[PDB]
Amino acid sequence: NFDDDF
Amino acid sequence: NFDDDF
Amino acid sequence: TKQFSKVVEDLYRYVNAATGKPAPMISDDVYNIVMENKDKLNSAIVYDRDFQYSYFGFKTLERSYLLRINGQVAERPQHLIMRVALGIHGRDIEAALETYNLMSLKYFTHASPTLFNAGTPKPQMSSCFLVAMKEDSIEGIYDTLKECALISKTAGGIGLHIHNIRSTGSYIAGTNGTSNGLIPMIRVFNNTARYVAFALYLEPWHADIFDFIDIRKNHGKEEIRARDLFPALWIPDLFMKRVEENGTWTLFSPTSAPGLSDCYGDEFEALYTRYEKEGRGKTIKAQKLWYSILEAQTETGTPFVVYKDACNRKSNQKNLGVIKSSNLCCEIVEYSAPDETAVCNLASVALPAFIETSEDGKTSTYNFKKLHEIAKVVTRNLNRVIDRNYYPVEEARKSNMRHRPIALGVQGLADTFMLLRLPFDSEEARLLNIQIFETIYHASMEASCELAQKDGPYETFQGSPASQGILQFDMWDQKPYGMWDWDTLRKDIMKHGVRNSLTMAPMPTASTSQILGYNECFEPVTSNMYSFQVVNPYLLRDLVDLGIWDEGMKQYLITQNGSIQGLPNVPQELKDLYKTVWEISQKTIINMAADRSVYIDQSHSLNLFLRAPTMGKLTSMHFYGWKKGLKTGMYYLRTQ
Amino acid sequence: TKQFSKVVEDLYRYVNAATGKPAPMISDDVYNIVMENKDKLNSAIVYDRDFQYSYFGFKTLERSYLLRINGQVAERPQHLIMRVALGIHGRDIEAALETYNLMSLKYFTHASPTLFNAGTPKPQMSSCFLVAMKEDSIEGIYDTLKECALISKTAGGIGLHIHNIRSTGSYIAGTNGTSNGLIPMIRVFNNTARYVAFALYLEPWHADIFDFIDIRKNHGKEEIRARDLFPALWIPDLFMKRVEENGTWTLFSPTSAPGLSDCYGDEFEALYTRYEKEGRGKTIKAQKLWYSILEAQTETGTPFVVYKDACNRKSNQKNLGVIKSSNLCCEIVEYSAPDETAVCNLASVALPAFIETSEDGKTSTYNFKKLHEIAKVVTRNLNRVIDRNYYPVEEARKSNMRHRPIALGVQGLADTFMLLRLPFDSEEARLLNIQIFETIYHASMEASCELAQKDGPYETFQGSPASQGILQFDMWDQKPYGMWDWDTLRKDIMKHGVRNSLTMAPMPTASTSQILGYNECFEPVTSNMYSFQVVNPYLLRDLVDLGIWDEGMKQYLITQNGSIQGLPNVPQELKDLYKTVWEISQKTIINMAADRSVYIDQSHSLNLFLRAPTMGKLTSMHFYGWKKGLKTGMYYLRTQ
Repeated sequence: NFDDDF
Repeated sequence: NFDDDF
Repeated sequence: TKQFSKVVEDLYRYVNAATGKPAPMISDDVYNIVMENKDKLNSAIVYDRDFQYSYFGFKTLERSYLLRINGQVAERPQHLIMRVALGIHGRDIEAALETYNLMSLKYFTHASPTLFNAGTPKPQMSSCFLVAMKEDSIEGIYDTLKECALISKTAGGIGLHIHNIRSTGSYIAGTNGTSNGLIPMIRVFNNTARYVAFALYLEPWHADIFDFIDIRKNHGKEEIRARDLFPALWIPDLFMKRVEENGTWTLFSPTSAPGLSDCYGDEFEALYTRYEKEGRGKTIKAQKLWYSILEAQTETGTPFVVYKDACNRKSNQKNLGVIKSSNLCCEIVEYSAPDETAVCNLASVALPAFIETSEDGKTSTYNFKKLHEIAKVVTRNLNRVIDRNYYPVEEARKSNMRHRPIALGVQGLADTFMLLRLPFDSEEARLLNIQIFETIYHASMEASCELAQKDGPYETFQGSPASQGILQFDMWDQKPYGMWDWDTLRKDIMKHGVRNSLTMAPMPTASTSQILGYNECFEPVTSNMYSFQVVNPYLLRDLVDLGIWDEGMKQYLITQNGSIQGLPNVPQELKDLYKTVWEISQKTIINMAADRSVYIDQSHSLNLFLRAPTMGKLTSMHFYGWKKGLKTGMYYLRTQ
Repeated sequence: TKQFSKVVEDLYRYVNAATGKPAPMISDDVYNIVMENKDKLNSAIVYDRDFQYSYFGFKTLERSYLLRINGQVAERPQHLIMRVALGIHGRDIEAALETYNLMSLKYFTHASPTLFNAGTPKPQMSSCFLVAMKEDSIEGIYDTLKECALISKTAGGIGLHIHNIRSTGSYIAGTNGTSNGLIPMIRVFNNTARYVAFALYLEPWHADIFDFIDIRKNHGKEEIRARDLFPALWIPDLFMKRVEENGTWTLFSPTSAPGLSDCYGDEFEALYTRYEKEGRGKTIKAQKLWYSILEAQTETGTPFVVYKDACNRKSNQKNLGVIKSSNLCCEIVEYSAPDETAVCNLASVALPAFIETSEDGKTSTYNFKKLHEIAKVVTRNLNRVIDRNYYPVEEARKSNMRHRPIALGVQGLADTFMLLRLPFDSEEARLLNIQIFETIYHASMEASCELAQKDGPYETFQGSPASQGILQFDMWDQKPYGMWDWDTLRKDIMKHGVRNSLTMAPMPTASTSQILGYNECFEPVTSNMYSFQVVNPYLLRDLVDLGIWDEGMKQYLITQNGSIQGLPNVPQELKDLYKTVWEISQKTIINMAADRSVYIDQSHSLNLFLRAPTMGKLTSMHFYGWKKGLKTGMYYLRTQ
């Protein structure tokens, strides 16, 4: 679920 | 090779 | 529900609940017939005849043959029988009534697929198919594969011949790539089998032969195997000669050596020989292949052995062209081609039903008149089946309509011998074998001739051995035994024809001899104990009659294989009468097979049993069969 | 032998010695042309241009592209090029002469199969095929399988969609048997692949989906796997929504829920929704499937993700019907049906060839005029290829002749950026990306319009987005960047048509970018060290220029992945310019992909790279792509 650090 | 006792 | 027409209503009206689709389990055709004749049909059934099957015989019907509705059994056994009678006979109510009675009375039965499907909407009543590989090309190979898939969809065995597929390393147009051969293509048919049994037919001069005979080996080095396929060798005489002369044998790829599988006997030997001299293949010692065969058979019971030249030289279908294979059980020998897939239409006569204990005490006779009679009935049935069958692929339809081959067989040979107190190796057994098969062949030929008078000869009659008055035993250069009048038969045949190109091919009987309570077809008993656990009922009756059925038996018998030799307290006559197949010389087996074969149109499934198997004993056993002129030298080898 | 016509004589006259078959390696057609023009053809070749390939670049030609005679190399590289020029251009000598020069000068190349087969007798110049499964039936399934086998015979990838095949347990007419599903049928295609790569396309509402996404799993419980097949998901928007709303998702069998794969967007959502309400399938939590996807991608890099609605809503082929899959590399989005197998006609422009260092010292520019120019040439080539191609199956012929889709691409994006000293994440790179793709799209469309004037529009033009003057970026609701004059183009298009239904689909470049010495298409560098062992030549040049190319580098670099960040002695500008793809935010990657996509007719192979992969980071990465409107959300996931 949604970790925007990519 | 050829044993006739069967 | 306890009434045939009501049972038919139910099966007919059935709806698959889990889906809302109407799923009729009777055809329209047979539905209407039952309806238009409900009274006659309903009151003909004798329900008393249900307790004529053994415990484990009746439970084979229930387990798998009687139609079911919601996992619950919808058919009584007589309904099954009556269903089959109708499915076979259609509007011919008198014929159906006759078939019903004789089956219910256990005179004969029909193959499993007939039992399953007769009367139902896509009635695939035929027991197996022999397929030609259509062409040595991706198109050809995938067209065949499709066809097997379509066939293997309504179950029933397949016998596939692949002599024409090129071998590993063979050249391919427009590419640097070399061919990978048979094994990887076998692998494709394996996977198709598993996705939807298979026998594969190969001539032993094929360059992939060493790998092909090892198809069923246990030490499987992953990629080079392929299981629940059965390899069968289509052996030409030349091979057997090279092996016995200890000479050479050449492997070819069919593209470097074309035509080999399209001639037999001397034409094949010249063509083959000319190919050897021209340096087209790779020569090895005949016996290196021989030894690998024997090695494979000793461990896996395969490949089977069916003699190509015997088959072709003595086939009433020889006007068709060359026959390239047998079937999965090694009994059918029928022509096949890219556009003709041969079909096996099978039924078996119950041999023991014809024993009669007459005006006296202990005299038994054999009613050969009733035998002849019933085999006429079954011949008529198998004709109807041809016409009323559902053909899963067009090729099958073409083959059956064109040559109309029929395949009669037997069951309860061993039982007959025993009930008549005849050792399997007695001279009396030898004589009964001959007469039984003489009368079946004579009957089916007579009945088939009658049909030719009504409906005409099969399309392909003119030009055939039969048309020239050459019958099967003639092609064996033998006089018939002479119980029946063959002159008159042959004279009528030459005049009117026969409806069926072929008629006899005693097969494996498996579950259809189980239901009726009899032994595997024409082999003897493998044991006097099957498994639960029940003893050969004839042996049983005799041990009671002597009081010795004390526990020093039921126990002994099981921990002895079910053998009675060297029991201390049993008369020698019983010993001689209840030999296990392991205790009968395979030499007698083969002799009796050779005797009956002059009356077999097609071939028969000749299982072979060896006790202390050596490579030498096997070799003598193959050559013995070979020189006896057998078409099928061996179905499975059971050993140990 | 050191002369083109002599080399042609040889390849043409070649005979397979081991067999005695004449094995011409040039077509008649191209033979005659070379002969009728030997002088012009022979003296046009500049053999100086052979030492313009790197060591390992030239050795990729030799290893596998240059035609050979007896395992010995028959073609010099220019012969190859000249051969291809002719194979493409036939009697058009001026055209061929132009193609020769530009390829030899490394402006563009053609896909591998073109390089292999152009000029030769069965010239299969096309890079891949997209196949429709013909029907949910044994006939249908075996007809398709045959077709793949025929296709997979002249190599080239296959993209197969199987949304219409029923799932495990589904009902089958005339039998008690229940269906076994996709997995066992996949298994059949696996075995056919191995016998003669495959991508399989499935919509995630298919009931066999959990097993299907696990096709490439390592813990293989024998029978339920199937390898060198690649699973690809054909994802509708509804799926992504349910996943982000944490709602439900229903699995159907296409027989209980027909039509799903024959509509997209709102029509699909209504049909789907109506099927949920009607209780036709089995509801689960959207995220149970989502989690299984991510799990499968983390371990195996698959299934790929291609967004169905993005693809269909923004395709100039939407007048054809609904598009059911992409291709093996996720770049082609073209219509396919039982009787139309879509074909990929591929070539790539060499981006770095257009850099120019002008009247000065350190100024570089980008020649967008020459770019436009060359892309017009490659557009013309790919048209010829359509006409002159050998079609392995009729379906492919029908598809290509009818809609004429073309597939232009690129290579040396990363190189271009670096030579122009632009970090992959610079605003200048962002701008060059856009302009490069604007000019390629504009060029191919212009050239394709010219062709429509000469030869007419493709049969299927009337009724298409292009025919209504709706071009690709319009379907993205964006204004073009405006380097080229789109009004005039669009006005001409509406007047005359274009010859090609589609034109752009930047693909994987593998061995054709290797030969030319450039980096994988449009991804950045994976390392500054490939492997032997050689360092990124631009990074190399800069480390020499600073003297620091001391051994505290060649060694360091290899035991650091080929990364330069946190080297102690290297300027920050070099750091920024030579980031590894592991060091570029996948966020920039996706943005640049979204930028260029409004100029891509079809799609592009968007590989994705994650460093410390969590299920959450992947999820953000899929949704980010998804909301950016990408057709291809992910080709492979490379990880760790």
